[PDB]
Amino acid sequence: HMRIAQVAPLWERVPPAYGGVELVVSLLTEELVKRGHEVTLFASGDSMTQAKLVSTYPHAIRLDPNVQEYAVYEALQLGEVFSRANEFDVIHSHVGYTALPYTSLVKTPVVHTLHGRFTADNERIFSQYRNQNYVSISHSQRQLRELNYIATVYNAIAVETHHFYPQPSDPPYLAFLGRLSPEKGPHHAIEIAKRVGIPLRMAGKVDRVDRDYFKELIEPHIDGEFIQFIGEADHPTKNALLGGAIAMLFPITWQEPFGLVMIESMAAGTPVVAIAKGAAPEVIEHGKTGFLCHSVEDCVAAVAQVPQLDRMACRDYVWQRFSVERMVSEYEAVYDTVLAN
Amino acid sequence: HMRIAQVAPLWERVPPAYGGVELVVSLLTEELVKRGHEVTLFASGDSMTQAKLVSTYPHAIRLDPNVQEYAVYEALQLGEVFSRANEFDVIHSHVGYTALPYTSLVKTPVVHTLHGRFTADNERIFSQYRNQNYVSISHSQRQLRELNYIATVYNAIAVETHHFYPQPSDPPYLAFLGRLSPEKGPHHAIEIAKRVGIPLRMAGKVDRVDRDYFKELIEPHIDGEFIQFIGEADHPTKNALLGGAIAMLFPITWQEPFGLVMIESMAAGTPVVAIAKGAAPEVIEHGKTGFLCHSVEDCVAAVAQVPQLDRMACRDYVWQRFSVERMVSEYEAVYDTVLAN
Ligand SMILES: O=c1ccn([C@@H]2O[C@H](COP(=O)(O)OP(=O)(O)O)[C@@H](O)[C@H]2O)c(=O)[nH]1
Ligand SMILES: O=c1ccn([C@@H]2O[C@H](COP(=O)(O)OP(=O)(O)O)[C@@H](O)[C@H]2O)c(=O)[nH]1
Repeated sequence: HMRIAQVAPLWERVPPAYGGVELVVSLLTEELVKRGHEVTLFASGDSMTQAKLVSTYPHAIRLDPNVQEYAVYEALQLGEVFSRANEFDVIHSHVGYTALPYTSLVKTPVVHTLHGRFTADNERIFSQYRNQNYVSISHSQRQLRELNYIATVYNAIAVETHHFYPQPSDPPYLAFLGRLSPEKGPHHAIEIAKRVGIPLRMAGKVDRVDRDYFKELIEPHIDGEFIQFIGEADHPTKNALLGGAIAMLFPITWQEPFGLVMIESMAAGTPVVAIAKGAAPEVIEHGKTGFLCHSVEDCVAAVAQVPQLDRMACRDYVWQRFSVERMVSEYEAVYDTVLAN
Repeated sequence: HMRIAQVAPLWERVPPAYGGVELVVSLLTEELVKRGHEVTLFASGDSMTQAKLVSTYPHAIRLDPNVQEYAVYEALQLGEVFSRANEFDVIHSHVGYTALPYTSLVKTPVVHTLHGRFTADNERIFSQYRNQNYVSISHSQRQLRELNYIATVYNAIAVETHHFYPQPSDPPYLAFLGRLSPEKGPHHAIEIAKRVGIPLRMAGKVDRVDRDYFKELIEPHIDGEFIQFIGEADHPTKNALLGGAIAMLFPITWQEPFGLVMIESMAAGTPVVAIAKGAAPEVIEHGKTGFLCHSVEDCVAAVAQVPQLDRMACRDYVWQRFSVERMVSEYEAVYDTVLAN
């Protein structure tokens, strides 16, 4: 019954392979349409949606090599969004802090879903716009506390679009799936697999800022066989990568906002061995769907106990707690509260 | 008799050493205050101004190591400027395309000085906002054609604050002054000085991105005595550098928007050997204040015929075309035209 704008990042298509945010914007957008709202989606032109697509460039920016200046396109899109404020009852921003100053200039209310970590720089602008409507994606993300949080709304995935692997592959292997940043601890993953004796199949994006970290600290240990790299996985690849593993290693070293790869692994039937930072304690059910750990050697021990976990319970777990219909109903509750203020 | 906002980039102080845009904004601002206008400067908090300073962070960002997210402070500053839009008769913006969509959300008219080069990427946003008030800083910069160009206002310097050097230093040397980027061609400047056999005395800034370029193509040549660097120079230093040389080399491989170092050299008495790209043909009068060349070896030959040029005429020329009085009077004409529409 409402007019809703969905403002998606433009890096990835609303996504073929890497890209958490645009995946969540997609599932939210399509479900809001099925529920009878009038939705406009602001994303790349290749985006697939039953909503009205407003696009400022025909291709997602990252995997296009003819485009580089991201900020040009963020400004175009912010332009197309807020020059149309009166066409919507609620504006759902997923693009982060650049949307904050526009919001004080139109009268249509705006919901900001926090998709990244709070930093020493970005706390400065968030604190300045502390009264705008925020949704966190985990309780641990909220490191400000000073902001007007409307709710925590946990992320979700389309569980049914992940094949379920009742039993891991043979020959046995461990999976790493994520961007090759020090924040995701893939250096720790090679450690863990070498220590415990089970090969590792890694996968993920390597982008500039991290190219030094890769070339120096990952590249020399991939030598095929025990450490295989694969290199950035699309949906069917990563489903088979995770489902086939006995455990997905998640040795993060940073205040992880949510960690969608954890719920994607459990949906395939594969529990997660994670370092207990950021949102991992909220997502993993220690002893049931994986193990919360505080060191590499905690992780190595957890891998030795994973065979005793029920793989089918890991999938059930994501249906209960991280399903799409829950997330969209919680966002619909946020829109109601915002609109009634 | 006008309330005028000046919105400066935040990378440099409105500038101790490197910084072209922020120097020009400074000169425009201070003079607009003397002519009686009521000016607000939006710049870093260490900026020195007789206008009202509204700052979003106490120090310039490039040489601050506790700041790593320029967009945060940019988005903050655009917020401060346009939320106060009706405190001003006109907003003079120097921060590029990120102000274009804001301009559609306020009634107060905006003037954009274009300080950079058109790219395949930024033409997409300027084209979307072609009816806005643009000032180009050279004629060769105007590569779009479809835009509402109010005027060309060439940049200026405070000629009097530059010591004039009637004779170059003996033994001779050549000068380079600029950021150590491929666009500025300091690799060419080294080549030219080696073929010519006069020593090079360089100076400038290495932002990262140019870091591998400096290490591979510049660093190996500066080790010796014949090339000298003393990196990143303040005003007394750069003046003495330029004034001492027989000629400043300006071997650009870019569509240079303007090129302040050329008028800074000419003011000290030093003519310019320049590659005839971007704004170079408009700023240099070939055969009088320098030479326009098409190649490296062109510059080698032209260095030989530099002593025939009249050093006082180089300073006369900057007073005649690139003085501050000219530039501010021309900018007031632009405010007048914008308000009358
Ligand atoms: O090679 C890869 C690496 C990652 N992803 C996906 O991109 C998202 C990563 O988001 P996540 O929440 O795990 O962490 P983030 O990178 O956003 O901090 C997940 O859907 C991954 O399945 C992918 O498709 N291919
Ligand atoms: O070590 C340096 C290098 C450059 N500059 C100044 O930085 C400005 C650069 O402006 P220009 O148009 O020449 O180059 P760009 O703005 O395109 O970087 C000029 O005032 C230079 O005098 C400086 O003070 N010190």
